[PDB]
Amino acid sequence: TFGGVYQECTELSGDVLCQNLEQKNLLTGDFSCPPGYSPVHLLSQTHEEGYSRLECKKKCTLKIFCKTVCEDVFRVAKAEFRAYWCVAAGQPDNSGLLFGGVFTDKTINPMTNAQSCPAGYIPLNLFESLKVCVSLDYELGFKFSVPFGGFFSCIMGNPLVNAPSLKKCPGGFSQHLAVISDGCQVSYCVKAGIFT
Repeated sequence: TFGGVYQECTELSGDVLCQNLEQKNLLTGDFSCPPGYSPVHLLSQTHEEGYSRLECKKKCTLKIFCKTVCEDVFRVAKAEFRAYWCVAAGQPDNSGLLFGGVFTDKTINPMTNAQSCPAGYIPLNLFESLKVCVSLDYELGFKFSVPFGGFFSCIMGNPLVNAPSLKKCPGGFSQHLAVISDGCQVSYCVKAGIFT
């Protein structure tokens, strides 16, 4: 079962960037997993954004000679985001989240053949631009849902494959690339054959 995703954020350059990066877990209201689920660290990265401002300053040589020089000063704003997903550490079986596919600002969600979530699904923000479609209404949301077999990234394996984590999809699941974040692959597992 799939327990949701979350993404923490930390400001390392005294700025304001986390507003877009952090994402709380639906089921807990916090950056944590529900009871019976364990966090699986997908990725840790530093998001950088260039901010250039022009500044003029008065410089005086000996106090009698006043000269105003105008330089634009370039600065970089940095914040670290840490993206995790929640996996069933044990086994309440009637819990978790339904999976309705993922997409980015540049890719499409094959479930809808558009950059959107299925009807009645919530997009959860992950990384810089990834969206994970999730529903909690089983009887209404199940119609648009596909079985989910886990995530794995270039730095963390998929704990659902059956010791360390292996970057593979389990059983009858196939791997599909979710996003490339700063040169690191992040893919997900769904049922084999569903996508065409």
